[PDB]
Amino acid sequence: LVPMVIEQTSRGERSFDIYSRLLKERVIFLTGQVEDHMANLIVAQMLFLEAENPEKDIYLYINSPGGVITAGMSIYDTMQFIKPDVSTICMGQAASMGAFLLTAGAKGKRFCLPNSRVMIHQPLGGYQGQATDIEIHAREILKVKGRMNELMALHTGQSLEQIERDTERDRFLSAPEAVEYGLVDSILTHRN
Amino acid sequence: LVPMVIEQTSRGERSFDIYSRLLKERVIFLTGQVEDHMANLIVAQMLFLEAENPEKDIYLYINSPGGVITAGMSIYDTMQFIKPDVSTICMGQAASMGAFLLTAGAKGKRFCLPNSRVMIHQPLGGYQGQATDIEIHAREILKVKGRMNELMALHTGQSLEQIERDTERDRFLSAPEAVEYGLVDSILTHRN
Amino acid sequence: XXXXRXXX
Amino acid sequence: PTPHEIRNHLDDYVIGQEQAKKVLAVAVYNHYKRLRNGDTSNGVELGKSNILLIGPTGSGKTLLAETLARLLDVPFTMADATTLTEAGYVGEDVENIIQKLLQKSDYDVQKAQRGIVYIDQIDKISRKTRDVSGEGVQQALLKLIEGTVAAVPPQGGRQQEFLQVDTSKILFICGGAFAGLDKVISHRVETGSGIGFGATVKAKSDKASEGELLAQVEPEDLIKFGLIPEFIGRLPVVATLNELSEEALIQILKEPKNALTKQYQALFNLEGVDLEFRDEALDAIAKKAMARKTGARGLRSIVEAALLDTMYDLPSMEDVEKVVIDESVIDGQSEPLLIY
Amino acid sequence: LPTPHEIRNHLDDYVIGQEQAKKVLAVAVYNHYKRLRNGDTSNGVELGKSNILLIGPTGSGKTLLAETLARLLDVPFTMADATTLTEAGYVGEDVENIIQKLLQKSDYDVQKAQRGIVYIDQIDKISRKSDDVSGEGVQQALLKLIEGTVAAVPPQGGQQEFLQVDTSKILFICGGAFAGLDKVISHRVETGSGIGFGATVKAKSDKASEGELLAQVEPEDLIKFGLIPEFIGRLPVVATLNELSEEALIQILKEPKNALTKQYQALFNLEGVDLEFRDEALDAIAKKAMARKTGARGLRSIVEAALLDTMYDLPSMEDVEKVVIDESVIDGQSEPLLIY
Ligand SMILES: Nc1ncnc2c1ncn2[C@@H]1O[C@H](COP(=O)(O)OP(=O)(O)OP(O)(O)=S)[C@@H](O)[C@H]1O
Ligand SMILES: Nc1ncnc2c1ncn2[C@@H]1O[C@H](COP(=O)(O)OP(=O)(O)O)[C@@H](O)[C@H]1O
Repeated sequence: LVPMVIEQTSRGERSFDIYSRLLKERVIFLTGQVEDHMANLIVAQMLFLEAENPEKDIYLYINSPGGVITAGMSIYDTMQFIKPDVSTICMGQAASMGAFLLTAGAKGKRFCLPNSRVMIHQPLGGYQGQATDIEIHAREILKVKGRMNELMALHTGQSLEQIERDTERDRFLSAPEAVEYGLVDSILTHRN
Repeated sequence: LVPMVIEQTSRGERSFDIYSRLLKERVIFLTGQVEDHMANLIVAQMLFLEAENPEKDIYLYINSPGGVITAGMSIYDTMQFIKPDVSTICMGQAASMGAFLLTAGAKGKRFCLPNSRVMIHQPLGGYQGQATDIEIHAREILKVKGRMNELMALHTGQSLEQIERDTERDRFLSAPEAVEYGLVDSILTHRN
Repeated sequence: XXXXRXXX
Repeated sequence: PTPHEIRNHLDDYVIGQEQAKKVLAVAVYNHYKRLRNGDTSNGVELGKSNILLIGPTGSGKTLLAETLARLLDVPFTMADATTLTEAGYVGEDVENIIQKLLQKSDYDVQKAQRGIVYIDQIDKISRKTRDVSGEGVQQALLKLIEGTVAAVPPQGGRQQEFLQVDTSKILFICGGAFAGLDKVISHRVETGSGIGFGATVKAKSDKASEGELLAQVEPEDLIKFGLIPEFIGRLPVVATLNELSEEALIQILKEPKNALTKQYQALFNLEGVDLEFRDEALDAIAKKAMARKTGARGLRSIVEAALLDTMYDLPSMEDVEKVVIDESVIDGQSEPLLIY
Repeated sequence: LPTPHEIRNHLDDYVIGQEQAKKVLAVAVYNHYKRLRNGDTSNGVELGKSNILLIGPTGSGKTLLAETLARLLDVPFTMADATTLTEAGYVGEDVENIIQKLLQKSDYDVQKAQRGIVYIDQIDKISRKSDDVSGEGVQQALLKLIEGTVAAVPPQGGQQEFLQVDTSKILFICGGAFAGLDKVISHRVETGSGIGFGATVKAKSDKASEGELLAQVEPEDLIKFGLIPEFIGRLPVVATLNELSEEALIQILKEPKNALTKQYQALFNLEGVDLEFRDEALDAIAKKAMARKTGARGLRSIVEAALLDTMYDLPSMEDVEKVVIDESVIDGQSEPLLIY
């Protein structure tokens, strides 16, 4: 169930769902696992806000345990293509792909909650078949791992060698450490 | 099914669901297990009420057997970030995570029903894999347990040493004991 | 003198 | 005429509006600067300098106009539009105002054209069997401002002779408290409010107060109220007056000779009893006055409401040489102390 | 008597940046008055009238073109607003008021008010809402009015009689701004875009002028906006202002003889003091004007607020022959330089 709200306007009264009201203010919600359907829905939201106003900052709240890589990369390329600065905020948790979209936000407009947690690891996969086919899928996932580390260094500012060592296994980063790591800019403790 | 109600206003008659009607009065319902979808919905409700009025108290009724920790911490940080005082009430039961959001309410505006029950225990988890990976996930859940005890002491006023001993195993606390324990402020027996 | 102006 | 001296004299009778006094000195000086040696310029269509006052109730609009008339040498008029019925109806007509101006100037056309005009309660003429005091008054006044020569019978008419006194040279000061003029300005300036974390949320009242809201007004906002755009076009100048200040309330009761404290003092001096008001009681009164949102006009309520018991019991009381009013008296919890 | 080339120069003197609009109004008003001089003495009888419909941004000088025209033409002019207008008998307004307004210029017109001009503002506000006393209904009443008719009008308000005045001869100029009309015409003529990846985004909000698209406007697009085609058929002439420009604003204060910069220059000429306005100060005013989304209308607020201190102190100050204004002064961080 979704609660309905009333937006008082000069023309009259209108009824909106809680998710649609925030969309009017250039706010998008990323909840649950990242899949092809959920990822394709957020892309349409960004384009809609671009046409309404290309000079206003967009805010993306992320609370997700991660998911498919290909579904997440469609969002990353979209944020970089459009002119507006996509601000990112981490609520609850940010897994491997959730962390990549978090750091991919506009520089200086990235925040993490005081008790939020980020986790990063290497891509996961698998295949069953002939040895010739296993070699093909192995080379492909290796390129993605290298590509995902290259982009992570670009936004975080760290070196590619550091990302390779830190992403070999699961690595949890508290909210203060994320700032020191270049992943985010500040923490939104209180409203000033 | 959700019953529909009519809110008599000067402009005209409007039809609302029972949950949406209470939302207009700064009332949010926390029902069932705490997950990423249910938690992300309540956050949007709090932000909507902040914009409508930042000086009016919010009331949060909690009836939940607990759930995911990361989903619950997103709600806790939100209550502390916003300026309005989030009043909390315990109806039926308040588990480990439900109790943390209960005590996290504004001091002096926390209540528990005469027959309500609170339960607190340590974080639950598990992992399957190499020994190197088990050590990583073990250190992470240990930090959360330590972090959850530090915040529990901050709002309850007890010492960190006391919370560690009381949270080693499941501990049920009746409504009268919760007041003596600093978890809540009073009991709403009757309407005066 | 007196104007009775009303609209439905 | 000196802007530095006209402001010094107005400071004696008016307090709390420093910006508005600067505006009037410039517009008033520019009005006469054109009449004496103006309209001999290389560039044509020199804009007529006018004044448009806007402020809340009890903001001293009437006092500013009055203080100007006494200071100024030429004559001055106070002609409200409350009863201004157009087309020569039973109530009144706009022509009488021209007539009253001559009475102040003693039928001096050379001296009357250099006069000043002020109108109060201009909100009441806002456009809404027939309407007499509605939009019709704007039409008659509009000709008076844009510029036109009218016909006034000297001495009322013994012949049918009229005086063709110019009007473009006479100044006009349209001023009156506009009720509801804050919600319209609020819509434009507010521009909505954000809902997310980074966006700032407005409080109950931060910039929605009367002060600092009229300075950013624009001519298009007044059109929605009911006024005609052509009428506002002829008055590019605007004067925004602050509601009040806490310090000014303390000065109004002490420096002016007509202060309320001095009024009640003489009321008891005839009875053979003294009166006193300590400074701790004055500042307490100012806090209660601003809460009423009525101005200096609503100040007598706080005084008589406190001295009700003090005045009713007084006659029966004997040996009360002097009465002292403590800060507690304003609260009402403790009665005023009596001096024997 | 005038010609399109002669009136073009006069219009150019007071208006700039609108070249196509000058030729439209010139030939329209030229042929309109030609029909009045010749009447119907020629073989042709009942010469039809050609109405004018202006569409452009806000504060783009639409009203100035009609006001400056009345000065040179010398015919009576009125500035009516259609926002208050209501559908035949409601609380807000009735169309009858517009007819008297034109007569109000001279208050006595038999064969003189027929040749007058009328202007209307905010025509888009009465667009037919498709979800009425605000929508379509209002347009139906104006059809017969524009087509020409006679309305009873008490001259001066008073006789037991009313005067008949024709309105076929009277030309109408419906001015207004049609916001959002770019999206309707863009999908129809240039391209369907703004939301897709390959589709062009609205990046050129201020980099490029929307005007060029408005030039390709047709009556069919106006139907989707909400107007009635029957209403647009009565107004075959179309005028399209393109935009307002930052450099134009600098020219608006220098090229027109009635520029605000020149008024202050003439004010101090009789005083025996020189005035100056550097180019580095005018460009800053353009940024503040566009920032408030008001155009040239919100210009005096920036000028009068800056020169309030200088004008107030200029009479007091002596041995000052020149005044210099800098860009910093417009921001408010600096004080203008004074030369003795
Ligand atoms: N600026 C002021 N300085 C001192 N006393 C003031 C001032 N304004 C008002 N008062 C006091 O309040 C009384 C009434 O002031 P008014 O100027 O008549 O109020 P007002 O707002 O002009 O009335 P309206 O709205 O025009 S009918 C004066 O006689 C003074 O005693
Ligand atoms: N070319 C120009 N030269 C001087 N002033 C101009 C020019 N264009 C517009 N203005 C200013 O714009 C104002 C009129 O705006 P207007 O045309 O009524 O707006 P709208 O087009 O919305 O009706 C006038 O006060 C005038 O000074």
